[PDB]
Amino acid sequence: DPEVTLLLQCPGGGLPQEQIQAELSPAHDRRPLPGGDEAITAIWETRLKAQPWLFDAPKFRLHSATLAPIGSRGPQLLLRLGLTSYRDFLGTNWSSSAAWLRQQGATDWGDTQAYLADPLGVGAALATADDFLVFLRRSRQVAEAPGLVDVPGGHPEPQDLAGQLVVHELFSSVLQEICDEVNLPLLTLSQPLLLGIARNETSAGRASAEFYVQCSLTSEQVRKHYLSGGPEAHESTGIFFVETQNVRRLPETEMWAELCPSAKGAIILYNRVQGSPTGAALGSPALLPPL
Ligand SMILES: Cc1ccc(CNc2cccc(C(=O)O)c2)s1
Repeated sequence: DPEVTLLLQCPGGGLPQEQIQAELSPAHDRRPLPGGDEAITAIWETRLKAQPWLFDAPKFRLHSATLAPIGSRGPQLLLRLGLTSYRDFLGTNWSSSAAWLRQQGATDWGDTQAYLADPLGVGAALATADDFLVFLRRSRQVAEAPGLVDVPGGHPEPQDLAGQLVVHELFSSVLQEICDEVNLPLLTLSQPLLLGIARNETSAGRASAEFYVQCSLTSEQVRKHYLSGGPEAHESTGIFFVETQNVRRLPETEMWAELCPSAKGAIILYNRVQGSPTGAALGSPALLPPL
């Protein structure tokens, strides 16, 4: 799958909030463009003169992540984070010259991302009480991946000693996105586990943190909540469910061609980190069928 690469796969079935450290530093920001940040300002001004109701918003930037030696005690992951914006995204990753900026970054900084906003996304593998994952159909009128299948998530907005607060807002924001889009009560959801980080090679390498969340409702009760909001309660245009049994081979189905890259990352990491049984009991051939 050329349109998604794994930057990180978490150990132990995924990491809770308490085993993650963040470092939020202006050293983790995008570098100023070789010819000045004027190019981003020009693209923004042009866009507002066609859509004057658009507004900017701050975003987190992923610079890098380091995993501890496996089986160790203490914090297991460090996230190195800066700040970016929707405006900087439109002028870099979403720019037609995005591939030229990646080449210039390799040359100048030995880093394909050095000149890119790279806003951090979040997505969820959301499992029901009756063992399904939750999918959403994207509107055909949106800018990115129109009409494709997605999972719940989005792009959290800011606001280890400021670090711990940053880690809490990331985990809080995946739950809030599930409540806003799927119309579920907060109290039907587990604390999320981080499965890993996935890069969207169709959006110049920007990264999404991918999480596992369990709901205490069945698929049928999840569907009821989603629909009972009506058309204005959600950006998506439909909800559907796949048994966890059948998620194992999803990359061999006709659905795979309709999944947006960030939802591909969520399913690949769910299959590696929550599936793939390591032990003699869940490993047995009747429970884990060959081929
Ligand atoms: C900071 C974000 C990363 C990706 C986002 C999704 N929305 C989007 C994508 C591509 C163009 C546009 C537009 O408004 O042109 C919107 S939001």
